[PDB]
Amino acid sequence: LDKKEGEQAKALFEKVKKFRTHV
Amino acid sequence: PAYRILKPWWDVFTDYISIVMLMIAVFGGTLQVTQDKMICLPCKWVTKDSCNDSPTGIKYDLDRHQYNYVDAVCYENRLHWFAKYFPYLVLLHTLIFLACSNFWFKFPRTSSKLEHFVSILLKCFDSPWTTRALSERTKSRIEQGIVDRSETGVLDKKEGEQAKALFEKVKKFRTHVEEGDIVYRLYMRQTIIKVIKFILIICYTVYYVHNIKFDVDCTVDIESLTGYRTYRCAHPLATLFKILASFYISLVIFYGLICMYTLWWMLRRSLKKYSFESIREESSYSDIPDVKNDFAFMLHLIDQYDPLYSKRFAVFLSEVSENKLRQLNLNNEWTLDKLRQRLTKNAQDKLELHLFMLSGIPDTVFDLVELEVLKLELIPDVTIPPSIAQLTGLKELWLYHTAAKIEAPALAFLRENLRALHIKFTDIKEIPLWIYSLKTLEELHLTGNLSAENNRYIVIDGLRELKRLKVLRLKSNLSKLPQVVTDVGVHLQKLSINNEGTKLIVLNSLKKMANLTELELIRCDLERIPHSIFSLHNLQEIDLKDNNLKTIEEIISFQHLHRLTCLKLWYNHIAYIPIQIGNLTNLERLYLNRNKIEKIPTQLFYCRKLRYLDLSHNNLTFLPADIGLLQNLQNLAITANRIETLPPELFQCRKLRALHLGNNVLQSLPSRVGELTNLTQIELRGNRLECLPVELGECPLLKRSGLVVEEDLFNTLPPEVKERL
Amino acid sequence: PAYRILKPWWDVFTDYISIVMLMIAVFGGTLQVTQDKMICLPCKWVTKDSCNDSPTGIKYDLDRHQYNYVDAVCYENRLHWFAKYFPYLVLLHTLIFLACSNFWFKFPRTSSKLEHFVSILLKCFDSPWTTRALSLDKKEGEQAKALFEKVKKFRTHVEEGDIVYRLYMRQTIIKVIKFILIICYTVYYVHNIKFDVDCTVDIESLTGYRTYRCAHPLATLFKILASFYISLVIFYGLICMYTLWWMLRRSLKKYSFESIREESSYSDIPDVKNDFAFMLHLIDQYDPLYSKRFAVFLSEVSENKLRQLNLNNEWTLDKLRQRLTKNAQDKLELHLFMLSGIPDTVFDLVELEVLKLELIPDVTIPPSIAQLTGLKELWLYHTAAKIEAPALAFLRENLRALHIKFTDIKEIPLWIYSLKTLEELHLTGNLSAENNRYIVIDGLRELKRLKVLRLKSNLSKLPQVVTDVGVHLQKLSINNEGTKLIVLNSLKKMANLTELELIRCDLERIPHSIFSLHNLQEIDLKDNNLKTIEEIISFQHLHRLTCLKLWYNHIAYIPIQIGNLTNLERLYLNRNKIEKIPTQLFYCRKLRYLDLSHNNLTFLPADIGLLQNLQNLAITANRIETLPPELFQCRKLRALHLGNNVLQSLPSRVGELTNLTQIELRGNRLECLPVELGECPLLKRSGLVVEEDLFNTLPPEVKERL
Repeated sequence: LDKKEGEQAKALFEKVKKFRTHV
Repeated sequence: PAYRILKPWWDVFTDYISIVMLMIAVFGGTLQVTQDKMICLPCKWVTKDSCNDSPTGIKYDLDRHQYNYVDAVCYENRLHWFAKYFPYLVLLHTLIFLACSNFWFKFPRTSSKLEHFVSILLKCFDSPWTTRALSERTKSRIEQGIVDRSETGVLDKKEGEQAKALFEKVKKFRTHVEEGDIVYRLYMRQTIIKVIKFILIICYTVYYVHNIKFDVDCTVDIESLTGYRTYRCAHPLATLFKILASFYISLVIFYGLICMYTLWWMLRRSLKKYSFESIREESSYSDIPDVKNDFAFMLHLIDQYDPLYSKRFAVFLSEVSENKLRQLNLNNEWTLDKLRQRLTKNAQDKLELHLFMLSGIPDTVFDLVELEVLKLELIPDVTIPPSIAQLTGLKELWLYHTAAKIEAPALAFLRENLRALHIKFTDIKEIPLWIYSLKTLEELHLTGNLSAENNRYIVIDGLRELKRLKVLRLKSNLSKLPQVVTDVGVHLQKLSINNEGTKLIVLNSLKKMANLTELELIRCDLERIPHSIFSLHNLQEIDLKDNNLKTIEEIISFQHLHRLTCLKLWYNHIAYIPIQIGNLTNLERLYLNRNKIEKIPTQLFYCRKLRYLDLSHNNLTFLPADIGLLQNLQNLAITANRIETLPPELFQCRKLRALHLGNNVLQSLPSRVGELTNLTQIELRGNRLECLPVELGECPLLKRSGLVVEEDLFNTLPPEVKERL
Repeated sequence: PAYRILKPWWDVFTDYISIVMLMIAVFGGTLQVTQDKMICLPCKWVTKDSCNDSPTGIKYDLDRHQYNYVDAVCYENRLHWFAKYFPYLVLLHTLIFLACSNFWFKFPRTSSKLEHFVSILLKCFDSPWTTRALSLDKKEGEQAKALFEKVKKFRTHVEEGDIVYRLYMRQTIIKVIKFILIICYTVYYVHNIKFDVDCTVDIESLTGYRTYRCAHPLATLFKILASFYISLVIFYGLICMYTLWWMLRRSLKKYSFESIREESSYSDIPDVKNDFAFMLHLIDQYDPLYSKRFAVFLSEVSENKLRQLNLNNEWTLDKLRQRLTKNAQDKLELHLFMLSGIPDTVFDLVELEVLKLELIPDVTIPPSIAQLTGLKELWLYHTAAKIEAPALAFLRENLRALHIKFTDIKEIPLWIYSLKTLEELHLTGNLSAENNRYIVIDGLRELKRLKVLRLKSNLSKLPQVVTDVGVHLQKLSINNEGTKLIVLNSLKKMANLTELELIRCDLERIPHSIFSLHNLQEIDLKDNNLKTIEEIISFQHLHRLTCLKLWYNHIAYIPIQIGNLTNLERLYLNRNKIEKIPTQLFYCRKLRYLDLSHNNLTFLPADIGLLQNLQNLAITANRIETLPPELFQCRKLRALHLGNNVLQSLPSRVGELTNLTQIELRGNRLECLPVELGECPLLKRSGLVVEEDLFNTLPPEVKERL
């Protein structure tokens, strides 16, 4: 992950969960 | 930027309606200019009017040219003016609706506030801090929720700085926008004028439809020029213009209905008042502001564009969010390199660190595994995050008027540590009910003023279970000491009361404890020494100072005790020493300072193991030859007493390491004291010595550190003491 | 961009009106080209009253083609002059008004001022420095500084301009002129727009009829367009007149920041009187916020703070402490050698008794000295002297010594007489007779308290301010140039003089006004042109001389009057090429320190053995043969410095003293060295400079033992 894909994927996961919850 | 502030029933429909209205104006206009012919023709059967009341043809016998003239006259001098200028009318109305809907747009007095607002709008769905913020018996002792929710993550000085800048900007931009209501006023004015023009347009245009006709009876006065008086005349475009007028009227009605909705909306609910109530209802953040002006109004307008905006903005504009941000920013800067700047030590060192200027508790401080002492001064919201587990030792913690909110789940750590705890307090209840939960606390310092009632409640519930309490210091008025003190008192080794408001009987405490291996009464308003103090068989130390104590006559029964070893009597009014003190020989310390002592009988010499004596600021003017017997004397002050030149017995001793002479009469120090060789310091001040002895060369420890002199000449020794230095 | 310099009640309206006016020209133009027909037709009635009134048809036997001719003629040389060219009158004036509006843009000598003006305002507006200035990470300093330099150069350039202001006025004026004229013409010529007109052109020879009646088909549209046009123009004119009102009832050639200055952190703003002021008013009209951000940015007070912050962010307390050293009379010596100013962090060093400043411009030392406790000594050298801090009491409680160095005359401040607690002063500098007299009066005349005074200068003559102040003088020193040895009335006035030093001064002979100074107790005469010691005979009759240094001179001869002295604790006979020493030095048995070096002695007398208290003895570079046994007939001889002499070996007996702390043996050509020397407890490689081990027994033993 080169210690950055973790952050990137995690941010996307949080956004997806909030988006999904809203939709 | 209009797109992000696009209004559902204000901009959306209006723009498409306006486009259609313009299109119909253009279509009609083009036709009106070139397709309008108005074909007229004369008629013969004229009775009253209309040329009626009647195959080869007629043969009117008129010139093709003159017919065009007739057409022009009938067109100009007849009715249906509405039809003649219908597309111009439409164009005007269309332009009015278009223009009135866009005054604010591109107009500096309004666009300025919109630009500030929009700048914020474009940051709420950006600056990742926002999305981090959006991620969300008891007895005030439980906070593991916040411990795990923060995930101990960082902002890496990026989200930190971005969010900080946005906090400065949201506060400033709001302060600017919040000053008035121009944006609000314009939208209300615009909404109302749209409705006004709508009503007028419909009334005007539905009435003048009776003007659009298949034909007209043309009765213009031109027969003297063209022969016929009455003409019948056709207007082909009239069919189409009835249709166009109808379509335009319907279009305006649609516009009107929507405009009524928007006017309806702006009146049914207050728009300036606006707060994120829905956020505190759903979210963990109850910290919701409410202002009534253009800022709130503009937020309210976009609330109906997307609720997501409101969620982002609301969590950002919060002091909860800012406080979390600040703690994270603290960690970003206040790292090990900064902590090291303050890693000092004073005495019984234990590697201290005191955090005074911080607005909260850093987490980085618990990376200082090497420290044993942490001092917190005036820091709010102290939870002590449960990441103290990486520390090994923690021998002392100072809660120096900080916060009672210690609720982190790390009592197990603290219960294996904290031999000492210091609590400074100005209030009554900022002292947490945390202390008794610690079991390994041996030493407790309580400083601040509590009433007898407060002493009883705070001590009974906050402290009573400290079975290992050995040292207790109470800097409080203590008009009564709660029974907790006497109960811990039977295991308690040291009890110290140090306050000006102390006025009480402590005899019961002294009797119950019967131990108190160290006893202190400092600034207590005492004149009388409680007689039960002599039941403390293991007293081993007693400090009676800054009292109204004016007598030592009472210390008669000290021999009831064993191993006293120390008696401090400084800053009192004991102006006289009796002959009871000579029966106290099991003493290794005696201090008589500023007590205005006029005389001391030769009694001190009996305590041949005294070794340390302070005789100062007394109107004594005398040194007995006790000094010639106490040959283990290492430290003695003879100052501020106007003693004459020191008697030779001064040097008939062995060490007298600290020779403090001053504010007396001494033309010359007996030179023979220099042969003790154990002098480490000589103070010769305010005594008017003429010269200094030249026999001090015998003592190797009078290098130029211990030579506290006024002259520093009349000698040959200066280079020796300088080289030794 | 241009938007932010557009005028709120001027330009948006001008553009919208210009657009609509052009629309009218376009509509009317097209209309005029294809719809104007002038249907005219003859009449048979009384032509004296234009065919008045005093069913089949009239017939009028004319051909259709012939009628086109009639219409054309009636159109060409009859009525409707205004209507015929109405859309062109509209187009022409509309274009003029529009061109006038945009005249100041894209103009040869306005664009450059405007472009720089806008760029600067935007940079000031969005600069974090402006925000901080409202009350740097080492980069905002550079950014703000660059903007400040650009602003100063921009302002200087614009300062000489009067173009933007004047062109705008000319433009406003011409719009008003054209406005008045267009109304006069457009409003007046409307009586020519008629539907029905009378055509009486003389074409009878071609048509038979002379009088024709005629219908202008667009009379109504031109009346409508003209009325709508006039109203557009009047509105336009209201703004044009407003502009002159605004431009004439407000100076606008000048701009003040008073309404901002009393709200913000700055006070140092000049009254702008040029095109910059005019441009400032225009942005003030758009949005005052830009006037404020600019004003906050442009401030000398702000520049001072910016620079001060740069110093504070570099010269932090750790940076200062790390570089804080001590060399002699320690007192925490902190040196700041290349700073652009003085950081505030230096005043949090409460314990910093010594501060040394050099090469620092504009030093002012803001009064935050109260934060400090000890400031016992201050060195101000080759810096600046603008310290006017209203805090003499703090300074007086401290600054026992001041060391101040100068390169010119006027650089010297007068903070000396104001500190009457001063004990010690050191002055170096460029002097002259009058320049020194004037400054020394102003500087030292009131310091009765002064005890120590040293001057490094080309003085050439001793001032009497010093001799008068000197009545309380403990220590006096002067060097690097000869002065008239004014001793006859100087030493007598000073009279205490317990330490005198004369270095590199043109002294060939010793003055004799020092001979009666029994309280001298210390005297150092070195690097002088003095080549003798003949004067020192009765000089030594004074008790307690305790020190006589005659080194670095040309005194190759020592007399035996030297035996007159019994009280001496230091004697230096260094680099004088002396060829002999008499046994007359021992008389001072308290001597303890004797320097015999760089002479041409070649031998030593039996004087050493008479000084049992000789502790420090230097015998170097004198070509002295094997040292006489008196060398070790003493009790201390802590320092035995031998070198550049001739010694085959040390006598073993000197090593039996055991009080030797160091023996220097360099350049003496020793063949060997005895073992007794290694027995001495303090010669264990303690400074024992030797060329070789010299066949000794315990050199590795003493090396390990140390």
